[PDB]
Amino acid sequence: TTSGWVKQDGAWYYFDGNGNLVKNAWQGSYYLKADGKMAQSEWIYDSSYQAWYYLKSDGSYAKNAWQGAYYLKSNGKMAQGEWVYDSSYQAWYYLKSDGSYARNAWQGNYYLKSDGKMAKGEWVYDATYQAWYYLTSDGSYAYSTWQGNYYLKSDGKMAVNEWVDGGRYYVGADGVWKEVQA
Ligand SMILES: C[N+](C)(C)CCO
Ligand SMILES: C[N+](C)(C)CCO
Ligand SMILES: C[N+](C)(C)CCO
Ligand SMILES: C[N+](C)(C)CCO
Ligand SMILES: C[N+](C)(C)CCO
Ligand SMILES: C[N+](C)(C)CCO
Ligand SMILES: C[N+](C)(C)CCO
Ligand SMILES: C[N+](C)(C)CCO
Repeated sequence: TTSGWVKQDGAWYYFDGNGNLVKNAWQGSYYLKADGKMAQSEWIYDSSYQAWYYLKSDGSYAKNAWQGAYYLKSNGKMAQGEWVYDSSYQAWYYLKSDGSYARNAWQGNYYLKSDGKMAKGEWVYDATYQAWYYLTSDGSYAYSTWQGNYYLKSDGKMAVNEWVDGGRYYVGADGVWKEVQA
């Protein structure tokens, strides 16, 4: 009898302790498919974990990693319809329900930049609205409030050439409240 990992007819198989092929199951970091062949460079849906996994070229599952537009979490599970923090890039991302990362787009009160990174404590220009927005320290857009000498209106858009904040302050066309006091 045989136990452990065995390569046969071009594929890797895993023999369990009773010398039998493991099929439709994990063995360590590796997944054995319906015919017993080790998954490699491919996506697998595990019905028991209710999640997609990506097996890399060496057979081991991807974790804390991108595969194309898709993110595998620390437990290997593909992210779906959720926020994740990638500690290696020090960046938040939003993975849509289809799995692919959001980019150049709002998600709730948050904005994902062109490479998917959530904006945070920074100004962004929304090409579709043709207006500046300010994302606060937690990512959520500022509204009905000042950021420095600029005012974000109730929909978050930067004010220009108008009276703002209870009609008390005038911002010029450049958006700046020009401070001239006695
Ligand atoms: C990564 N998924 C398998 C979930 C989609 C592939 O297009
Ligand atoms: C390590 N295994 C033998 C499981 C596969 C080699 O890629
Ligand atoms: C753009 N990301 C790096 C965030 C994923 C692409 O693989
Ligand atoms: C093997 N799983 C990927 C299912 C869990 C991580 O240990
Ligand atoms: C609000 N602006 C983007 C115009 C300037 C601040 O960076
Ligand atoms: C709440 N988000 C996850 C969207 C950003 C972290 O503050
Ligand atoms: C002085 N600012 C106008 C910038 C803030 C007023 O609250
Ligand atoms: C989320 N936006 C800033 C795009 C609109 C909120 O009113």
